[PDB]
Amino acid sequence: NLLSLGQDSLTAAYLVNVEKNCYLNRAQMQQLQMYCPFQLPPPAIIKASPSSTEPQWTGMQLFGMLFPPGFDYTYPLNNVVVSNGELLSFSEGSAW
Amino acid sequence: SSDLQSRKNLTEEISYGLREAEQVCNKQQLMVESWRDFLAVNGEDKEEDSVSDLARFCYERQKSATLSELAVSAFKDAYRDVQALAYRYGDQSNSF
Amino acid sequence: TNRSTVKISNVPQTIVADELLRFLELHLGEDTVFALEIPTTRDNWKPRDFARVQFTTLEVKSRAQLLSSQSKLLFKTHNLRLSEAYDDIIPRPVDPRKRLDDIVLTVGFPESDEKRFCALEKWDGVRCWILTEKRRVEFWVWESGDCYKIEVRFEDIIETLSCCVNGDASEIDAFLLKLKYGPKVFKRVTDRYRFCKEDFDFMWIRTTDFSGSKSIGTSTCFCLEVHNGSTMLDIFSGLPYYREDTLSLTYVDGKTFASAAQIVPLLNA
Amino acid sequence: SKLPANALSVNSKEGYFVKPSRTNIYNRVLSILGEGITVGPKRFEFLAFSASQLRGNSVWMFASNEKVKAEDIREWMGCFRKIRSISKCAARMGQLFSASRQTLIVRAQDVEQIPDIEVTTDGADYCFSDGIGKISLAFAKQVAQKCGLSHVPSAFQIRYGGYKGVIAVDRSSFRKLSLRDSMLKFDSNNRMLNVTRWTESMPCFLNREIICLLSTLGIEDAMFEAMQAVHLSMLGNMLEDRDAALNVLQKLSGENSKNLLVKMLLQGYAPSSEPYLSMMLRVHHESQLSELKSRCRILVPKGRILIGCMDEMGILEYGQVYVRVTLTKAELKSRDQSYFRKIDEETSVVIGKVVVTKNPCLHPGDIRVLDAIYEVHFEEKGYLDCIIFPQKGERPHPNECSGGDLDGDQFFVSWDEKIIPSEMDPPMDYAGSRPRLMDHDVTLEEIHKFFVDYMISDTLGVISTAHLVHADRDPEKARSQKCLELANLHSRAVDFAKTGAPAEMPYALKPREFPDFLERFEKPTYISESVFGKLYRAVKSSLA
Amino acid sequence: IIMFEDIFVVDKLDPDGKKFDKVTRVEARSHNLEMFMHLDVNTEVYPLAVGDKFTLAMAPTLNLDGTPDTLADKYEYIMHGKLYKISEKAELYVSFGGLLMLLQGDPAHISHFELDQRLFLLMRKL
Repeated sequence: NLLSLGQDSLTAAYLVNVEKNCYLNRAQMQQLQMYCPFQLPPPAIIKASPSSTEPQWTGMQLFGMLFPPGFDYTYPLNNVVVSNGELLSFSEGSAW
Repeated sequence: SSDLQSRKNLTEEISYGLREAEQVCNKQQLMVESWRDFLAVNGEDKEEDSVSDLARFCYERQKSATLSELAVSAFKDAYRDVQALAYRYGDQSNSF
Repeated sequence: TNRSTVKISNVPQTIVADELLRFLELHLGEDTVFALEIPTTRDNWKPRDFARVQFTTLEVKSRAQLLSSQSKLLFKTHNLRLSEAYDDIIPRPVDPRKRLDDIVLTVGFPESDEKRFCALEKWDGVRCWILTEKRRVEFWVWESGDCYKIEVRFEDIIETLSCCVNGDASEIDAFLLKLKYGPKVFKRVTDRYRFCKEDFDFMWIRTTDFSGSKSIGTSTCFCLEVHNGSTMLDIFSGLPYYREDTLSLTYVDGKTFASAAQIVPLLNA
Repeated sequence: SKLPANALSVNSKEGYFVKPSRTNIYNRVLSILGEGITVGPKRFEFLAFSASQLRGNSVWMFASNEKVKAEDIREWMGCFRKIRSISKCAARMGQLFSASRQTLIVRAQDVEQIPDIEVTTDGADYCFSDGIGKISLAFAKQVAQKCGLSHVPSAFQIRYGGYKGVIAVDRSSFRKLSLRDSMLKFDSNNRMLNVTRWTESMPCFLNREIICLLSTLGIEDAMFEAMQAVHLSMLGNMLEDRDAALNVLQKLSGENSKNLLVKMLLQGYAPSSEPYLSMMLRVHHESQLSELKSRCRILVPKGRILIGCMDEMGILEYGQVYVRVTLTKAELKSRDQSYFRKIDEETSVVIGKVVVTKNPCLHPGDIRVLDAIYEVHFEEKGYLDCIIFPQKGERPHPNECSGGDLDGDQFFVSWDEKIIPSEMDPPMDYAGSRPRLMDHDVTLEEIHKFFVDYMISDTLGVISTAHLVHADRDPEKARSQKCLELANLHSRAVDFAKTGAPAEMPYALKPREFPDFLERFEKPTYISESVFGKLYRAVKSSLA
Repeated sequence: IIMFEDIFVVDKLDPDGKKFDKVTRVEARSHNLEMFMHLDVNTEVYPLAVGDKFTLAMAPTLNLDGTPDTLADKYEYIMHGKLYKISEKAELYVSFGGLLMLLQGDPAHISHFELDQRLFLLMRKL
């Protein structure tokens, strides 16, 4: 490919997919959904604490709204599996 | 570094690593046809001569090109381990 | 429970032995850590992920294990996990009673048919350690600066006897160790990650007899001149084939039998 | 006990390279060897050491006397200044110390110089005649008179005047004695004849390495399990049955041996009576059980252990040999077999597939299937208790047998039919290390240095254990490069007694684990699921 | 409605840290059923120490008697994910939005799970 993500988008994607400990709430996820062309995935995080309402979204699902539903991607080196347009696994490497 | 003690430990470790790399380069400088008698498995009484002559190795290296190439290759090989210490002494939140 | 050294699973790579020692002394009792060693892949600038710590008392080891099982040990956001080790850092008995310091060691043999003993060479201020787990007894003798280690196993001795040196039958001030084989002789030869609480930065290599008159090579018995001990009999009762009888001895001047030749135990022609 | 490697020449890193440091025990041993041991009005001096004593740290010492001194005996044995190798000179000086029977004296007037045969294929020097010889019938009759031997063997190991090798009989001899070229080790001033071993037709045994190397060609575990089961069944029945005792004694130790217990076994009272014999049988059974527990030793009645020689015929090709052995009780009871030919009442020929194996074997390529054939011309020569090797071929049979020689070494033969000969593997290279030759004669000091250094880096006994452990752990044994490296190291260690080439055992090759069937109780024990583990479990169940 | 439910006891933690600010993978062994489990959990919001005992439940839907795609009041660590790999002692690979889970047990214990289906994860530390 001739066009890459760039010097900033690459770092942002690495931060999104690496931390895995910061959860985005409904308001921020809906605000970020405006730029993404695809729909909103299920929250996948109903309760993170005994007294925590407002179920949140994981960071890796935010990056999952950038792929078509019919697109499947597998990268064994970084253990990256994309099924039905959803990012399933990722460990490290940032090579893909 | 997390605090001053970690910084001092890192500085000492870097100094020892540089000393070890210099020793490795000095050892690698002996892989020439002139030291075939010394490198053989026999009885040589000039073992202390090759160690005490620390200021002559740099002068000999700076005069020859093949010796300089061997020295820089050995230094890079021994300095990769030194560079690897950043992941041990660096936090996950480090921007660099 | 056989040993006292405990292997820590994970420790931070940026720490030094002094920091871990201070943390252990803060959480546990004061000065309750004897030896602390952190293995290094390189010579002196690349420690490994684990470390081995030796405790003075088994009670301290049990308390440390209990604390580790409850995850109450947190040193630089790392949970220290404690596991048993394979070998001790220093071969030192846990029981302080078995440690004998500044005692008189002499060698000889049953020269006379009666209850008489002959002394060839006498050493003073020697260190005696009894290792029940290793089934061996270590004797540290300092001669001309460098110290020597005399190792006697339980199979080396055949009978254990107790005697006295003050001349009182009731008191016990000596112990006889009849040797069937010869004792092993060692010699001492000549830091950031090794505390060790002492000067144990050396190695032991086997050597020949260090005595000028070679009294060790011609002596089949060892005598331990020690002070009277109320509970010393219980400690000495652990040696195999112990006799519960009281025996008296007298010193015989046998300094004449001294051979400077390589073959010591042969008679003079 | 044996001196540990850490007690002599402890390694220490001084400078850029690690250099071993000699301990005080090294200097003490050197001083003892040099000055000597003084006992009373005598002073013993170093004469030499045999090959067996070299592996056991033993040496002969002789007290110098006014009549004959140590140097007098040394020069009387021979002149060793021609040998420039430290190890070779010691081996040649110590080889003349084996037990032997004195015979007649033959002068140096009638000695032949028959040329040998050499074949060079694929750039490799392969010599068929390493220590083979030729003997006449009259010489055999003369040498068998003083040993009280009735039957005349076709081959017997002999050494005299520095020569060493096995000689074979022939029907076209010229005179009493003959000799070849590749047999002179050193020049000697005497030519006394003596014989150590003539013939031993003992039943064959299966050691651990044989089963280890034969477990990959296709042999299943059911065969060995059934063989062990029948062996233990016949061993347990030997107590209360006198019939089995004689059969076992005639098929375990000695094909034709006369003894008080053997005679009474055939005709005797009940096992309950005669305590002198019953307790001996019980202790023999206990010894057999202990030996089986310590190591695997399968009693196979259809195989023998005999030496091999060659005949000056040149008819047999590469892969054709002759097998002939005596008839035991089992063979005499039923001599009708497909692969067994009743050539004579006492001697029976074999036409089955016979393989050749030795005691030390660590390479899968040693298994060489040989087809035995029957020829009238071969039988006319009258060969007994000796397998016949062809003169011509691409490579000699001893070379494929771990690079051996015809020096009277024993060979394992078996006319079995249930083995799998489909798989064949090439043997390993038999080329040794380059010999080391000095520029000066031996001053009786470098030999002492070599003798003392033999203890250091002597890893002969651990390579076999490591190979067995690796074979038991890793499946598809004797196929990976680790087994090949271990076999090469074992061969080099065996060659260490001949040439000064240390084995150099790597640290990473140590097993650090041992199976159940070992005496290393202190070392960690792991449950083995191989054929050896199954056999050991079966033995344990039978004992319990 | 609950397919799998058993008591689990943690054995060890992958980071073995308290304030690492990173997702922690736990190794818990089931009682009775003796099924090994891998799970990525956030210690900062849901603390979990070694030796603690917690229950685990899996249901296709949180509703009562159908309505796939009211158990919220019972548990406290509900998650949602899908099963993508079932090939193995069979094991399951369920990712809860990138948080991988490895439930290795017995073939008979895990038999009513289909491939590419949505399932929940109910947890409670007693």
